[PDB]
Amino acid sequence: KIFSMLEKFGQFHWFYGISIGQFLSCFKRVFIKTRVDEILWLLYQEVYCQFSTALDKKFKMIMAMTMFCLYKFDIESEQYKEAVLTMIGVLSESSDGVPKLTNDDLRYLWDYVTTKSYISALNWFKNEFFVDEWNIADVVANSENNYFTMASERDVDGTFKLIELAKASKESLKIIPLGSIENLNYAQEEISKSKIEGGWILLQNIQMSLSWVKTYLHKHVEEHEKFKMFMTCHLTGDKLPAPLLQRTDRVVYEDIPGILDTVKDLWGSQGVWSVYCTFLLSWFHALITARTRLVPHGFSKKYYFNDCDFQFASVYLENVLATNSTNNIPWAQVRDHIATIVYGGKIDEEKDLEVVAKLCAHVFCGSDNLQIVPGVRIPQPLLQQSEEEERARLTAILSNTIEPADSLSSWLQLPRESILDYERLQAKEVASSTEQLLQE
Amino acid sequence: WLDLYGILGENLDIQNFLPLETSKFKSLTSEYKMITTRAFQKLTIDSLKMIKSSLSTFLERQRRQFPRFYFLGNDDLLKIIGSGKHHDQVSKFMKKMFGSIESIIFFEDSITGVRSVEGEVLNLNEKIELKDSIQAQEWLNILDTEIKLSVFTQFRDCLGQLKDGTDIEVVVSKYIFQAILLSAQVMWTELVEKCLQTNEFSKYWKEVDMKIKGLLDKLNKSSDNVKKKIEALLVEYLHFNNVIGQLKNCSTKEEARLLWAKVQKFYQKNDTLDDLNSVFISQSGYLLQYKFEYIGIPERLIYTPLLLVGFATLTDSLHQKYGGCFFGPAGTGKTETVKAFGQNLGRVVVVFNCDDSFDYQVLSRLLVGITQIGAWGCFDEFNRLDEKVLSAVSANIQQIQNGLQVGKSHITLLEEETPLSPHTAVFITLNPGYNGRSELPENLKKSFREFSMKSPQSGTIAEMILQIMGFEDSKSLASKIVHFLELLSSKCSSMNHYHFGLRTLKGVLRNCSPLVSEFGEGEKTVVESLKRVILPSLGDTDELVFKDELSKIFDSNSKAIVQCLKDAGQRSGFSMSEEFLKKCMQFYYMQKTQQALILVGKAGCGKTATWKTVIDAMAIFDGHANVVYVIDTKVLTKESLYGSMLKATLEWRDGLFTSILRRVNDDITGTFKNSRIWVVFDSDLDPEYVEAMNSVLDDNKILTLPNGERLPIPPNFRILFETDNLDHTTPATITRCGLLWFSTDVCSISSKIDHLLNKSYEALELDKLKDLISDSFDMASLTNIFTCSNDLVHILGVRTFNKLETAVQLAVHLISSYRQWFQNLDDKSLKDVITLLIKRSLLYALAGDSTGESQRAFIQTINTYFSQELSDYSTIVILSFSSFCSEIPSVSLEAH
Ligand SMILES: Nc1ncnc2c1ncn2[C@@H]1O[C@H](COP(=O)(O)OP(=O)(O)OP(=O)(O)O)[C@@H](O)[C@H]1O
Ligand SMILES: Nc1ncnc2c1ncn2[C@@H]1O[C@H](COP(=O)(O)OP(=O)(O)O)[C@@H](O)[C@H]1O
Ligand SMILES: [Mg+2]
Repeated sequence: KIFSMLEKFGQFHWFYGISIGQFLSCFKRVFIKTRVDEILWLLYQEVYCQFSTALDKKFKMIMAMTMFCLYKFDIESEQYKEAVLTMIGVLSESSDGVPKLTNDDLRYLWDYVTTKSYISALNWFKNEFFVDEWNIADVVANSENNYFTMASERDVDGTFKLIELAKASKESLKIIPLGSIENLNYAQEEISKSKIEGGWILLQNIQMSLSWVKTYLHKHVEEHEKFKMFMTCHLTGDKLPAPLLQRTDRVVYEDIPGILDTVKDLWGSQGVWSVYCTFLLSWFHALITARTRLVPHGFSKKYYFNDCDFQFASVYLENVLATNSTNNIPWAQVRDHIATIVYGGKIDEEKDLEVVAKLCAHVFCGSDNLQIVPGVRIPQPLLQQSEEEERARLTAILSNTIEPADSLSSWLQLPRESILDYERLQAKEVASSTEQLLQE
Repeated sequence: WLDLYGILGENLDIQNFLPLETSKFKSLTSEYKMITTRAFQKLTIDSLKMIKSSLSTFLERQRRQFPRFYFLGNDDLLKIIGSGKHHDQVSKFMKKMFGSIESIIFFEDSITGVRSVEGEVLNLNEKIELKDSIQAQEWLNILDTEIKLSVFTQFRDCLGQLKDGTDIEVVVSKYIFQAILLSAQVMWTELVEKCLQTNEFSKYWKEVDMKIKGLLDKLNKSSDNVKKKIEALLVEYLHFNNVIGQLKNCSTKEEARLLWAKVQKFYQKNDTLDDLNSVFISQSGYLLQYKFEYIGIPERLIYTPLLLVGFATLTDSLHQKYGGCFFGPAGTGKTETVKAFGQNLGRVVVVFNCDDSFDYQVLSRLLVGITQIGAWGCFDEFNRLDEKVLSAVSANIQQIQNGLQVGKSHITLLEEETPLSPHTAVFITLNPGYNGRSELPENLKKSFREFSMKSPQSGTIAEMILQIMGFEDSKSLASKIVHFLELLSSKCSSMNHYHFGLRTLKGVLRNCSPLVSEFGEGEKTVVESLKRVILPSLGDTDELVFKDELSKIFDSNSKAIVQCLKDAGQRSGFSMSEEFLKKCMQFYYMQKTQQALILVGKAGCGKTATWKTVIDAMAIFDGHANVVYVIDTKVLTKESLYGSMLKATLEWRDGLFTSILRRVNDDITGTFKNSRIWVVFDSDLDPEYVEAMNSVLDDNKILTLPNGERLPIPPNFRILFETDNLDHTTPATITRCGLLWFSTDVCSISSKIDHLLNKSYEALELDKLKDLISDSFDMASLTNIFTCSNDLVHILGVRTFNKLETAVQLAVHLISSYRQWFQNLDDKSLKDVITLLIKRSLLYALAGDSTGESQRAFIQTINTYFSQELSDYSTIVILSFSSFCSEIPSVSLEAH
């Protein structure tokens, strides 16, 4: 049943294809890592953790919900199945009807869907059933295969993630972008040298030398422990060969949907005032990237805030704190530079410049009692602490934060009805796809 | 052979590098000497071309010796290396290597100084001793160092003199513009910091206002060099006054400090023993180093807020050795902003016009050329590159950035280890959202810092430029100009070629510059400039809209050129109607200042008839000879139009336009000095073909070839575009060229008939035959016949205006053919015969592309509207009118 679901996913998108060998390797990993139910549960956890990284966010939610539905429909009774199906239908706007009350998580999902919190309703299945997730590092560290393919849409790149992974693994990457015959020859020689000697190698934009990919890469993957290969392709680009894709581990790189999750990621990726400014910049970057995806209401277009803007803003903050040692930090200067130069260079519409200026004024106001979100307050550092103490205090005040269900409106300071429409449309798409998938 | 003898046949200890090439050169020299002796008493060119292959590595090593040779062609490199005793060959390529130097001043086997493009003379500190033993690269390197030291010395002298307390009005007459500019900027930032230490700004504001007024007064009585220098210092001093006034109006100290931090500050180190690294430029907390490279007196830009924010983001990108990226619509100030940033940083920014022909090898060779020099490279129109090349060169660009950031001495690109100068940087100015342009990959976009300049500040530019021109009322006039442009953009028909942005305002100002001598610096001048710039590009109703809004917002002889046009048209047989003369006026006025022109109208509307006669009349008026190179753009291939890189030996082959530009630049025979050169592109305006000339058409006036060659555009070299529709053309190639829209045909039906007639007669008693043919013609019935011909069904729809040709040639050829039997018949019979011949010509020219029933209807209507009657089968035999049935021969085919 799971293999049929994954085959349907591969029917939807060429990158989502599934090979029986990969599924059987996952089944073997289930044993490498009331009994038969336990093996079935471990199988579900492993297949989710392995093949979720090869799907984007909407397909992640679709597959998580359909696996939860399959497991819980086989395990629980028919009334449970009817209640879950009615909740999916009212999420899909196909069958409007209250569920039959029995357990405990059922009322949690009912409260999530009655309060029109569609994102929480979609992620409830992930939060309830599955208890593990994998990033690129986990995929690389838990794969017998030495060939990897990473896919993302246009105007986003995960090369910096691979560079960070190689730095953390004490390896060497030879970034060889594709598109010209000289790069192809260099890639051939580097592949031979890295097979004989070792070291990682990344080919960039492999959808742009498709003939070479179809002949040389196909024959090479067809036929040293410290040798790994990475290839980056676009989800909206031209179709890659199926035999090449099925022989490589597939990863979809995409920005973290959460706000607090993005704050924690940017915080873990990194005197006291430098740490404070880094915390404020990470919060600002997470907030602006969360607001960016709201195309018509949060902004006026689709923008792309990435690690380069964070690096440039952090360097500017460090330089400002370095050349202004009199503790009279020019917060207005920082606000203007971050809103106009670093994060405002991409902004083309003046009203989006105004909203990013408002965000910078809210974040970098330079107040002792700053309330960046309705729940968490960030007090300014004292003059008797240390860098490690400030790091620990900011991490602790980050850990106590609990992201609410209505955090796409309250945290971004937006009208509630636009968020209602966006979440409703996304949940309708996800639930309609899941309904069309489950009946067959 | 002279180049070969210079490189190898004359210099000693230079033939020991390549012994096989040495033997080949010796054999070629012996053969050439034998041929010359035989001549004085094909195969050689083939042998020379064969031995050019062994010279490629030698030329590459020579370019490695002096990195500025990368901007020169192989033939130019041969010329510069070979001429080791003449020493005047090197002065010809100063603009190609440096950019702001046109020649070298030589005095008795020594180098006294260099001269800028505009004519400024820079005197070197120490005269360079030149001997026959030394070769080009060593003294060129020491000349570059001497130029940098001379710029620093004049800067220091001017700064010390200004610190002594004297006014700038006596100092501007002593040193070059760059020295005065940098010293004035250092003084301004020092004095503004002193004022910001206190809270008083009115005193220095009044002092700066008095300085500006004194400069404006001194401009009226100065020479051209001094006038240009005073204009540029006035731009800088207006920026100074704007910043000081903005600081004075500030409410509190913190916002004043923020405003001062947002603007460029020109400090100077007072402890460094290195002279060339003593000046650093500060903005937004970052610091960048002045290079003291010669700039000359460029066309300085007005310091708009957008310009300052662009400077800030360029500094932000370059602080981490990242690339600077500018994107937005056409004519918004991206390339000029990059060039102004370079000029403020004391170096000439080398701009490259990207193209589909720039493959990975070409772009990487340009990258190693600019990294070895240390020059600032601007890659104009980065979207025009193929996406595969964009992905491929990402590794090279990232390697350049990493080497700059980590201070690596060498970087390896194109399979060679070359030095990496720390002064280099890369800039790109792309135009997203346009058809025919690729999209940059994100791995390449993360290597550049992009900034948006969708909307510039036209009002400030217009106000400051008009004030500099010497206009009594500048603020109100600039506001009126910008408001008129906005109403013209809003209240006109929304068809694609109407663009009223910054480029047309700049054209209006440039056209208003030269007629103030006889119209005066007032409102008549600006309204006349607005007419001369905008009216040719407007239609019929939009012309009335232009007149209405011009009268609403603006309350307020050329006899010789009209006579020249009339004489040229009389020679060419054209008719000077109101529309034709109006179009010729518009073309002449808009070509007087704009160098690239587009002619758009219906097919056969009269574009060629317009520009040909205007060119002839200008040749009459000025006395200058004219050369025209009419090229059909889409007939040729892009590689056949600009040039192709031969992959067999990595050598360059010129195209057609490149060949013409090189032929006019070389000036071998000296007959192109005092001539106007026209290159007409009489085909469709393909973005791929034309946008490769973006740097050619704008104020850069340079042709950036793939192999690094930089051919300048002479001021008398003008480009004409002849087409019908601008459907696929981008606004990038529309705003750069003055557009002459043809709303209707410039010729009446009878005037075109007469022109075709007398052209045919000139192509051939004869006067009597011409008079009788014209008497047979009757315009009163001809117009009705032409009007009735429009109701017929025509395949391959051709306008009746275009069918007069075929009728005229048929009639004239019939009369010429039958002229043999035209001396033995009465006048009435001759008139009837010519009438029948002209009637059948009109039939087969107007309804000849229609069905048989339509042809019968048309012969009926031409009989009713005319005279000997012509039937469907009427004919003339040898001269009696008859039918077809008496002409059919008996045919009895055999079996086989
Ligand atoms: N002022 C004029 N007086 C007489 N005849 C004229 C005049 N202007 C144009 N014509 C006639 O118009 C005809 C077509 O004009 P012209 O040769 O300028 O076409 P064009 O603009 O180059 O058109 P296309 O784009 O179709 O090639 C000419 O052959 C000429 O006989
Ligand atoms: N302060 C200014 N900023 C921008 N452009 C200016 C300014 N002053 C004058 N100009 C003129 O406006 C024109 C704008 O061209 P530009 O937009 O730089 O070309 P591109 O479209 O290739 O970037 C230039 O020709 C320049 O001469
Ligand atoms: Mg440009």
